[PDB]
Amino acid sequence: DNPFDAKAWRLVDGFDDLTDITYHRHVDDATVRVAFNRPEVRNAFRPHTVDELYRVLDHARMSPDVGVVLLTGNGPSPKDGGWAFCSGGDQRIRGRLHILEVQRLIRFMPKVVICLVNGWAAGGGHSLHVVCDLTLASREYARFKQTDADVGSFDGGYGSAYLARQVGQKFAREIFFLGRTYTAEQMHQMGAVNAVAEHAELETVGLQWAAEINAKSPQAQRMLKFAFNLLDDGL
Amino acid sequence: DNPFDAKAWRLVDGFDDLTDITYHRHVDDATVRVAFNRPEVRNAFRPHTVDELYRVLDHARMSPDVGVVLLTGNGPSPKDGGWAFCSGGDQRIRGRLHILEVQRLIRFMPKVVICLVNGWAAGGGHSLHVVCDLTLASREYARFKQTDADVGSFDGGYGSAYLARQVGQKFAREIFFLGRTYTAEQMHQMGAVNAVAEHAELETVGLQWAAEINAKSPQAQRMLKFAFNLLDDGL
Amino acid sequence: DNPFDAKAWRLVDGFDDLTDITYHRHVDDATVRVAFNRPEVRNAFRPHTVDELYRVLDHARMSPDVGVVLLTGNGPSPKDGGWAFCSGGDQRIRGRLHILEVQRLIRFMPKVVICLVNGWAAGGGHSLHVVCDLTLASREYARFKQTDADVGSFDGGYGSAYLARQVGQKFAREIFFLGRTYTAEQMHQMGAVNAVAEHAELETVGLQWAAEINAKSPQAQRMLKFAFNLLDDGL
Amino acid sequence: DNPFDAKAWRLVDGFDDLTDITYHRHVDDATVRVAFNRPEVRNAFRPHTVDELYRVLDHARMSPDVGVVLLTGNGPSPKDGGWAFCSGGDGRLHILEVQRLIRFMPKVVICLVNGWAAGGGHSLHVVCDLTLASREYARFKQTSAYLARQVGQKFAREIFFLGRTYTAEQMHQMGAVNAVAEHAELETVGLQWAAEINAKS
Amino acid sequence: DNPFDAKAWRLVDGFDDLTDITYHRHVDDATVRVAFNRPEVRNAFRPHTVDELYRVLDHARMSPDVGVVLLTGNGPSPKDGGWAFCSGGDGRLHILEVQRLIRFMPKVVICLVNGWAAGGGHSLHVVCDLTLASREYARFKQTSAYLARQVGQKFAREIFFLGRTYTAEQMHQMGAVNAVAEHAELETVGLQWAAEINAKS
Amino acid sequence: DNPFDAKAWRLVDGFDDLTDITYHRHVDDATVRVAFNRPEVRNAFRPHTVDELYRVLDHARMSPDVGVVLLTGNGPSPKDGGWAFCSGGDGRLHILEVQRLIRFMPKVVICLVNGWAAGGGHSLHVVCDLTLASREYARFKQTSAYLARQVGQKFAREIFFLGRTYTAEQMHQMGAVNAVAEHAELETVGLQWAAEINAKS
Repeated sequence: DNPFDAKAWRLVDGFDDLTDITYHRHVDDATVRVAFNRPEVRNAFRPHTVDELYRVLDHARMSPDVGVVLLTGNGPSPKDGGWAFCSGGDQRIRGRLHILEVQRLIRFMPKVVICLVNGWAAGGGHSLHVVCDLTLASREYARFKQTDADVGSFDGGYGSAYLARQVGQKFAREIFFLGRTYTAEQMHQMGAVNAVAEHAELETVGLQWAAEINAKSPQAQRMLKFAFNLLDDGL
Repeated sequence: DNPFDAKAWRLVDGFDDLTDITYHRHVDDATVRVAFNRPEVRNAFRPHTVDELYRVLDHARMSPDVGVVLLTGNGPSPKDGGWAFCSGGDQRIRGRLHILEVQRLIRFMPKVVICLVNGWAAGGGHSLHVVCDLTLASREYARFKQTDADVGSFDGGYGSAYLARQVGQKFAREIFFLGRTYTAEQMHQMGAVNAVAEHAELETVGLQWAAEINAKSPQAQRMLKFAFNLLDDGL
Repeated sequence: DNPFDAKAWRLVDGFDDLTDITYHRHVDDATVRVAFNRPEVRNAFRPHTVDELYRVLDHARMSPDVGVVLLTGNGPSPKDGGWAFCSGGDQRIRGRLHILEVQRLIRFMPKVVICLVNGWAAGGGHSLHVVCDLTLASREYARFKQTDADVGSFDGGYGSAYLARQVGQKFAREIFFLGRTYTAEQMHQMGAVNAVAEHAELETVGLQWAAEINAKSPQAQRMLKFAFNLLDDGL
Repeated sequence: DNPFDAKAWRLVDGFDDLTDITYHRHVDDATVRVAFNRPEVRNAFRPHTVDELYRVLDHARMSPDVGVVLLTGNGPSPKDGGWAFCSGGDGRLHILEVQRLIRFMPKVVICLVNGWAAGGGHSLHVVCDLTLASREYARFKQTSAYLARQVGQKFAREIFFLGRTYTAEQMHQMGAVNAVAEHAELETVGLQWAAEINAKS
Repeated sequence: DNPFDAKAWRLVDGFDDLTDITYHRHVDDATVRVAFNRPEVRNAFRPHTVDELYRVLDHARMSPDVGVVLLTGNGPSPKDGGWAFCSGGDGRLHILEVQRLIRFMPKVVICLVNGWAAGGGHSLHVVCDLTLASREYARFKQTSAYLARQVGQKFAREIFFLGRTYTAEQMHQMGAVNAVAEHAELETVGLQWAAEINAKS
Repeated sequence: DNPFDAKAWRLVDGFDDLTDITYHRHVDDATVRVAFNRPEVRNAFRPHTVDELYRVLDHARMSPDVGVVLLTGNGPSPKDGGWAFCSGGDGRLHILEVQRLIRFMPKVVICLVNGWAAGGGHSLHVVCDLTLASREYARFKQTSAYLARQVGQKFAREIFFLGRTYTAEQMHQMGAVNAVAEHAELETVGLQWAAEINAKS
């Protein structure tokens, strides 16, 4: 039932030193798979993780033959069989190396990034999903929770404006102010999740979406992402 | 079946002269209840009502030990058993003291305001719900209707931009241009109502939402409200 | 089962030379019907079509006794019985007279334009629906597809910002990046379609919506459209 | 030295009942003059003033043969000889509804700041399409969003946070005032600007 | 006195079929020159001009070794000796698509306003990243949103509503023109600005 | 000639452990002074500096009796005698979180640019409510959105794309600097501005 179809992927050269992240290129498609690789700790990021994540995504950005990024989490946990996309950072922080660098990179890179939420997406992991261009989520195991325990500042979690421009001001304020946990279906209804997929099919669906994106003119796709980010179609 | 659990509340000191509004503080929680108190006239506001409403909300804003405001309407009408949050102002006006003052106050006060729509929310009452941070609505009796009969000017009802940033441009234009009546469920689907609650449970649910809000860092909550209002996370 | 109730309409004077568009005024209501009239080619527009469409809408804009525009497509195709609102322009263009002129006119004219999507709305036809104030869609036959094959430039289809302000950033990016086909119900759920109607009743419903709009103060309606376009209620 | 040229203006039919505002139509031009008429209290508006102002602006907005509205204040003060456009607040309409009408109406509204523009009076000037200001007597004082869209965020925050008084020239340099005119010529220039607008119409 | 230095530019391979636009690559620099080439009609664009302009701008956008686009107009007019950047409209592409490409492309586009910039020509200048303008001959005339984001709402409304003609210096003071240059040196300065951009690249 | 008047300031209780930042409360006024204290490295911030800066700004934000924050840099450099506000980046907090706090806090933050403001140091100045700058020594260099909301898009793109160095006067004319002050008087003026703000409070 694992979403990851290993035989469909190959390691990207030049990243032999990765420990916290996996980075693969599809055997056929102009699509890469970037994944948190710490299932034993629910794919939480430490500063080292963020550094790897940034370098990997930056490489994907600069790779001429890569059109689409699939961003996900490896699993399950060997300990409890649990599934996580990313549980966020240090949940006791108040008592690249910073996730804001990665969120900025995802937002502005001229390529489409699809988040495949295979499990828990909490704290910094939640905001990571939010900033991706598209999100596909595991019907069975995706869980969405906006929390700021991994935020060093006292002024709230990140990406509130992005979320509000997806689900509207009322839902976005609810998600941030209460920090409740939501299912894939609930988030889909609110407008933060594009589609819900069967868990075992999550990456298969992700690959299909990527193929449809890659089949179109790359110039149109990058210009559209720019326009969407600008909130102005330039016309 | 009344949403109001009297024994759970106490009058806030210093408002003995209130006639059109009730103002209570929870016996335990950092939560206040502010309610229209004219059920016999469907909780319509007259200029005096607006003055009281403003002073009460302003006091809540300045109260260090108040985190959350629940804004609602008392009921039912003794005359027809009807339920109203607020039916708006003078529906023949064209043939704080002004509701825009209150809407501004709600929007900008650094505390979360939850509208509990227990019945009709029409005209100025509709826009009042719209400007609140969150809205919970009575499944059985909430009714939403955007109308401008209580507006002195000829240039439309208030808060169109706020609504559009909740339900999107198409739905917001429909709500304003046609002025149809909608149920709690319909408004929830469109994105202007956070959750639908059983009528008798409306304030119980409201208190639960307030508690979850109050359990978090107050600094994060006020900074987030500011960011949401700004349409910019400041990052 | 045809949505068009001919006896309810009369030709607007001064347009005897129209070939690609029909232009009628209701026998009783301050409502006009503007329709693509090339069902045999799925209501695709050629430059001549755009010129006619512009002149007709511009006339509607300047007509003191016209409140509301219903924009639709005539059908069905005699060839395959298919239904189209508008299939867009020249799908091999890359190997007012321009549709952007019409989209601008619709967006800014101080009257409410309701798109009645009676069938395929693709390419430029899709963006035409998007820019209308309201959209009602045929349950059975409406189909929505954002594609740019009829776009002369390499930088993407039009109206991305408008769509994002209706369905949110996630759904809008999906609609543009993948260019999938959606039903009336799907688009209604996402927030780009106001209501779904039975095919045979589409114009009947359209006329009802127009009547409700026309029953209100015209000054309020035009001032509200301006505010909605501005993203600012001016208060 | 008074900006108002009586010979150039005629009262608008049906407004003889106005007490706080004056409303004239130019003898020849497609231009109207709408002015605060409480110079004895620095042209502060009471609720009645707001209602009259809305009524008049709405009528101008509805006038097919009018292209430009000159919004100003009458003076000087019979109390202390001071000059005021509008000193702000001193009731069916809210002043914000007046601002909304000014901003959204399909006419050009030119604010002629003939003196103090303070508080709500300052806000009124800001929302007008264009502003012309008396070199000698215009005084601007905010006692924010829209202002920032004219002078930039740094200057707008300065104006709001320090609450200093600024001259016509100072506001012109910052970008909130289109042009500075000699006091006596303020309405003459306003009419000239209106004439150019109506010619391009 | 002509801004164009023939010795500094080479034609771009594959564009010998251009009739309304010229397209050069600098002899040494990562900079191209794209110019309206209808000086006989004040560099107004017909539908064919728009198509050529899009084609050329797209090619520049696709050029890995080019960092800066100088957008200008050739002159003077062989008809009346006047100078024009672009006088606006005189057909598969819309001019708005040209504006979108100018705004979104990962190259810096510097408009060199060498004369009249009117109507659609004015809009084209506005959407460019930077504008340098001929002191002697630049003339700006709008015959709004984006302009307001450069000069503020008051000035933008003035430019649109009165439709006056403005000089390089006037537009520089308002914030729509980065710098004013002597006519003969306009392209030299443009190249110098481009050089600084490419050095920071 | 040093802007800092030791007699006017007192250390804030509980911050004796600061190494990269200084934090003073004015002897009489509801004003604090927060300053980069790495003049030996042009007041560049390391991760530790960001953490200290956030801690201090948060404390100021929490201070009921403080209305204004003066944000500046100590100098001159004991290494080369240069003057720096902040030269940018040289770790639980991100500098963006510092910018968010500066922008959102219910206090007025006045940046006193006493020297180089480059890279992240330039961005810090931009997000402050107000900026006062040393005539002699302020130097602005971006090595964009928010800046454009102060100087307009054309000038903001110039600042970003060419990466030139600008003086206090130049940035004042463009709208990113509220006022220029003599170096020795920079903090005196800052205190005077703060005094006006606190008086209007």
